[PDB]
Amino acid sequence: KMGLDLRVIPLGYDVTSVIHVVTIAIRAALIFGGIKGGQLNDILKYTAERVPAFVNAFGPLSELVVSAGAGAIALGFPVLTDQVVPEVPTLLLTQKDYDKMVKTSLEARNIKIKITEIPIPVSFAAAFEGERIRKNDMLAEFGGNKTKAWELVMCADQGEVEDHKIEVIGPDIDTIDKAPGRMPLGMLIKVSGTNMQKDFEPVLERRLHYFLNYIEGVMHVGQRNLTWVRIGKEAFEKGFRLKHFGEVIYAKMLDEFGSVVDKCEVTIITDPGKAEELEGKYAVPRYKERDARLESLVDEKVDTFYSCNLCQSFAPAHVCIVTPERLGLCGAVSWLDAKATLELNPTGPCQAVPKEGVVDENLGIWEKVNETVSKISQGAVTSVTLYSILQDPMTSCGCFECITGIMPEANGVVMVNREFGATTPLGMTFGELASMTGGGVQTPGFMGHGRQFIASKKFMKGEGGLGRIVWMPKELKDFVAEKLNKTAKELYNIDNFADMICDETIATESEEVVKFLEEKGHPALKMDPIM
Amino acid sequence: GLNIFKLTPKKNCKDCGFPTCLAFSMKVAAGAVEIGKCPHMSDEAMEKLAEATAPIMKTITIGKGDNEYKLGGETVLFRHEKTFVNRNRFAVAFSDSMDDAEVDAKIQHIKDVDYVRIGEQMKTEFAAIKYAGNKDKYLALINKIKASGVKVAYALVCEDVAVMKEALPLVKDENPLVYGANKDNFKEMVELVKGDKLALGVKADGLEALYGLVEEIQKLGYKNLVLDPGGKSIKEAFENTVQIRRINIEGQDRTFGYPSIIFLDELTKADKFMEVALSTLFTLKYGSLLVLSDMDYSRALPLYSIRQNVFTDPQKPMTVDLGIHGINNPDENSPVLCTVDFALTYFLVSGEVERSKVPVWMVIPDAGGYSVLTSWAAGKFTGAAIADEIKKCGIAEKTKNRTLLIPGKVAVLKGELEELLPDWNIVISSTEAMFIPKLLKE
Amino acid sequence: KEAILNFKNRDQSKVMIPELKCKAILGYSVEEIINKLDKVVNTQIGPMQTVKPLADVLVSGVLRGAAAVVGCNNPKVVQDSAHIETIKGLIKNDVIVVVTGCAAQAAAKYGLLQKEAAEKYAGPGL
Amino acid sequence: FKKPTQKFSGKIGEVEIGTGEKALKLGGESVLPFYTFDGDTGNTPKVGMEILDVYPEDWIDPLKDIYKDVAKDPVKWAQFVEEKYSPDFICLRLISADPNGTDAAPEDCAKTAKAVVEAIKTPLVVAGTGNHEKDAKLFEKVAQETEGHNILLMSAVEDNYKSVGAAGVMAYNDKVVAESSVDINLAKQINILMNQLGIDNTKFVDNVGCAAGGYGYEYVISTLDRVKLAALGQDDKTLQVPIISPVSFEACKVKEAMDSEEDSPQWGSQEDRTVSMEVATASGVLASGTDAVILRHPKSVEVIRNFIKELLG
Ligand code: B12
Ligand code: SF4
Ligand code: SF4
Ligand code: NI
Ligand code: NI
Repeated sequence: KMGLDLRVIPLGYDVTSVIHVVTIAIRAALIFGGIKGGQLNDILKYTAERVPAFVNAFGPLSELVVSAGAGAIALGFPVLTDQVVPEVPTLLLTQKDYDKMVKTSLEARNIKIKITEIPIPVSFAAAFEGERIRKNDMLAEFGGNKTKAWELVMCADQGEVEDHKIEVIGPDIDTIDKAPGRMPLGMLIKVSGTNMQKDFEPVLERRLHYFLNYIEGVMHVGQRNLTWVRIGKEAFEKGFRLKHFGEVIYAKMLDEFGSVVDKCEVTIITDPGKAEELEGKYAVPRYKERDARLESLVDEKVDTFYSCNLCQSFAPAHVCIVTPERLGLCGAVSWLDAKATLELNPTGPCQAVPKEGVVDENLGIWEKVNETVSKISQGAVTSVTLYSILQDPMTSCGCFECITGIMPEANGVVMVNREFGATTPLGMTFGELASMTGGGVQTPGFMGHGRQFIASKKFMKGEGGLGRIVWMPKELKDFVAEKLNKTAKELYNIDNFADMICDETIATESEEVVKFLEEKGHPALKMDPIM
Repeated sequence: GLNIFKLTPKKNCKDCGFPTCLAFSMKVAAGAVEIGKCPHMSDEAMEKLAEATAPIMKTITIGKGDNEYKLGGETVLFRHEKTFVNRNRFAVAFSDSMDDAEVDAKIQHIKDVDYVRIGEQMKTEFAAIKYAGNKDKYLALINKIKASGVKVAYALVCEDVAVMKEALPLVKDENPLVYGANKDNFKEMVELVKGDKLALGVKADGLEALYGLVEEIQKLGYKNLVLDPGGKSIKEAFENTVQIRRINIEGQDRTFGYPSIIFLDELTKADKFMEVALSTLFTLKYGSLLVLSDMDYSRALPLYSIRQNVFTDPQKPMTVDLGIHGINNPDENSPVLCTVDFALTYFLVSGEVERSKVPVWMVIPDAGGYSVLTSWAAGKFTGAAIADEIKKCGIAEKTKNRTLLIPGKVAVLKGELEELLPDWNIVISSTEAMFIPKLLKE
Repeated sequence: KEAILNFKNRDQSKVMIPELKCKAILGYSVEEIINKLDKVVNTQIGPMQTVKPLADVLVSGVLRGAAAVVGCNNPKVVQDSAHIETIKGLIKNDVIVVVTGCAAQAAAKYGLLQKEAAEKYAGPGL
Repeated sequence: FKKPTQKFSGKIGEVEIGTGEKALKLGGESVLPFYTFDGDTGNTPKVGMEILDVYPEDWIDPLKDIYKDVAKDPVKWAQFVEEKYSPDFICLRLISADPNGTDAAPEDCAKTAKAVVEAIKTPLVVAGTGNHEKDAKLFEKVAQETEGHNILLMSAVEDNYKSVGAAGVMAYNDKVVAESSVDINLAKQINILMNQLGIDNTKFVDNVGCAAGGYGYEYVISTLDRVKLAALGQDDKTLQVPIISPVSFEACKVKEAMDSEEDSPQWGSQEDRTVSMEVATASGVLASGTDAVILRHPKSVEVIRNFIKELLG
């Protein structure tokens, strides 16, 4: 059925009639691109980037047809044919298989078709998130203490993934005795793309938690091999099977992550043997390598930090600089998270900050960092220091959980947490410290940060290191003690550095804390004066 | 504020009342407390920090206990930069060349236009009594206003020193504003206001003449000043006000570091809507004390609403108290309505509920001081928070009613709540707040 | 360890290191070249992991040919002059150049072993 | 004293709306609003009046008395408003296309917009509903039908920013409003998205949000201050487009404005409260850096025009 509304337009029986669609691309540059006539290079650049046209030349090709195809190539339109031709990669391609010509052309022109609906019987929507189904409603249960279940998103070469390939290994939920039963669940999502890299694998994986939760009748909580999934009996009635897991995952992966994901393959494994074999072969090595990469990343290896300005809605001058060792002070934005956000969401909160114009690497001063901070904060903050608390410190917004303040009598710094409602050696409570520190104002001697920055190598590197930590609430100390002791052992100190740090149980007062520190041989009493 | 800590004796004797010397350093750095509260301060550093802590703009206090208002004390030209400290005040203008009917009408308007909006009492703050030529009528008007019973501060506008000497003792004990200093009578005005530390109003033609007059007054030793930016037209008055504020703030000049008084009734020729427009303008543009011809609800509602909005602290917005709010004297059996900590949200919701006259208990969780969806999209408003607050608040005081209404604009929160509150009947009510009174009625 | 211990005998007054260094990209084994060529292979056509894209560009005439530049320096020739001139001429004529040895190092010093060099020296097809 | 003479490196761009001698220009200022002492304000702020396609049942009784004989017909309503009050522009709000209320096909609203635009000489602003999905199709149809008059399309939010951008600026040579919600960074994002699409700063204006006085007004004020300071002080090229604020959309629906005198006897005249709310909101946003305002009551239009004339001249 041919028509303009049917999007099937016959131009003419002569080869020269192909110019009538060429002028469509040409006038698209003239009308929508706003390019004046005579700017041929700009028009050719426009049609190559903006007009997703391609040529399918069928049947024997005369010299005139080939020369007209060279015109299509001149406009950036790849030419596909079923004839033997002198192929040019990405420009002139031979595809004899008529069953694959459409798919070949879409790949050659980088055309993606949006799957409007997910082919599932059960309703899919965001409003169905958090609707817990009880034991009475439940049919199937995966993971937890009942059995072993795992999920993994891995990047693979395009050859190893097949587009829209949803397969199930082992029995389905239809073989269940109709009683609530236990069976292992292995979810394996292979994703391939030109812009996809390994550092983006965790991010997509997190979205899996939401993608399964938007289906009514199924709930997913947990991560990696701690997968914990429940499927209700009503899903069993409506016609929900394990293949719809793959259908939903594929649809949402191609929708949300179309920028970096070109091909997606979802595999559901139910066999006791195959699930464990694939978890051992694929899941655990990638979990270990992700943990190792998170552990081993330092500011020296990278050459690009990331600026985040998400919290400028309530702290107009606040700019967060995220390094491998300095997390976003909200505690939820990391260096890898910022890189993934910049790749997936350009013109978003996270932007690249090149490491150029190094001024003081001990203190953490770069000319490019100062330039970016001045630009993003709209000139409110001009010069910043990444690793020092007293000299041109970073600002704080108000999402932070921990506040580090300076205690000069102890020649160190105390730390307060949001959940700690009592007083500190410093006097101010967390609320007064929060009012003094947050809001995007550079306040020397005070800073806001998360729990992970405490055990960092760059924590107060400009003032000596984390040896300045002289007071900390007992819960915070118990949470951080392992990594704090590791970093202090690397610094210059016996491993049990947590015990020398005072807490609210021992003493919350100036002279008492000072006496405990000096009787305990705290390193902060043997350093240079902090101010 | 860590710089002043070095000048401090660094001996946490807690004589100042602040827990540590660093606590005192940070308290006086914010400008909340002056530097003189340290008894052990070294004299040289004491003077140094008396000069250093000196605010760029002086704060003038006018009135007694129930009519005490603070003017000035600002630090930035835009509220998003740091904040706006002291809200502007409104005066109603009376003149001795007025009929007794008009004076009585204005007094009745001052008494009638008085309400409470989000915990702040909106009412006329000042009576600006102007001298129009007759001493006896001026004194009679002052006595009539005093005896009428209006709870307002007093601003006596009289450039005649002879009249002012007799008029001042009528309202001297109430800490008034004495406006009328000129280039020739400022000596006598300073002598009049110097004994009781009364605020003195300074006026001159042009900004340069005003600057010279303020310098002449300051050389006499008086600093309790309220400036009149002047201007024969609206454009010139706006220019003078903006220039005074920017000279004080951007130029770091203490000569113009004083609140301004703007007579909008004279600029607008008693035009009500032009008064509203200029009052909003000078609320946003450095007008400390705005004088208006009259006061009614058409003036009061938008002006007071906007003034309440503008002078909120950007870092700490208005938040209602956590707990269980009783509306329409709820008994044991009364429906329970849950809503966020945001003051505007609670204001609207409780206005709808109180108008419904149905006894409805109200529960406020800790949503971070954000609207329902702003907090929800930020994730601070979930079903877990509602369950936690319902369990802890103490709803057990009143029982036999399990229908709980939840903000309708967030409906995705439903599924969790029924699991977290099995006995409670969780209802996701209508989105719009105008549906609330009918739903409570039915 | 012998080399490291000799650092104590350094005479820093006799040291002069010219501030002239150049970024280079290398590592193009046949396997690496095939991996790079896999990008311009249409997945629906293939095959993968062959030299077929290179053969295609050579046969179509987009690339006129491939030339290997190898060899040493020689005091008889202005050092690195012939290497650089030959390489620039070849790539300007849409001849892709593979380099080894001291010629490759002359190209590295000059700055030809850079992606940017493609738009600075190469002809249209290359 | 030294006169404060801080200079700005930025300048707000100018956008032209309408055709003929009634066409209005927005932007061009190099200083803060009404700061004629600091420098030059490129164009005077413009005041527009709001009309609907359907009869305004929810409006206050005095407004229905003002338009008792013309409110039935949008064409007659627009001609009456132009002949009686002569605003800088007319905002035709297509509320009959709102999916939550009465729902209409985009063809009917486009026909109404064409009928209105071919009967008036003043610039026309066509505003849709709050639904993005409906807005995309509605604005495509409206821009196709009302071609050749350089109308302004409101609420080109991010979700449909392409569609309203393509059917508007690109195809039929109209202007558009990039709409964000009380955020300077979201305004920057929508401006950058419009620029990357192929739409210049001379082809759209910004709506950084609008609210009535007392209901989140400080957020609008702070957003206006921040965008103005960034555009002028920082020479931020992505924020140098003029700003339009629809005041009557929010200021006229609040309890203070819409309560009748019988509903609140102590408050007084309903018309006076409506005009006062409109005037206060418009005055505040004009002082904070808006370039055009949409007002409903003609008395508010007159008061705001006199306010602008007094401040600028
Ligand atoms: C002002 C504003 C801000 C300000 C102030 C927020 C505040 N503290 O109130 C700030 C900058 C903080 C802000 C931030 C964000 N905002 Co905001 N915000 C707004 C805005 C403009 C108005 C909100 C408001 O003032 N509401 C007033 C109160 C009274 O409304 P309310 O609480 O919803 O109450 C209504 C109903 O809920 C009902 N009601 C209330 N309680 C109850 C209870 C019951 C039982 C019932 C039946 C009814 C009911 O009564 C009221 C009706 O009159 C809206 C746009 C809009 N026009 O709605 C965007 C908006 C809500 N923001 C939004 C978002 C997403 C955000 C952010 C999360 C991200 C961003 N920048 O957009 C951030 C979060 C910051 C943070 N850390 O929390 C979105 C929400 C979208 C969504 N569906 O998730 C909007 C719609 C903007 C948009 N881009 O479209 N925001
Ligand atoms: S605290 Fe976190 S969310 Fe806020 S700006 Fe920094 S990285 Fe972004
Ligand atoms: S009174 Fe002075 S010396 Fe004593 S604790 Fe307070 S600030 Fe320190
Ligand atoms: Ni933050
Ligand atoms: Ni924060």
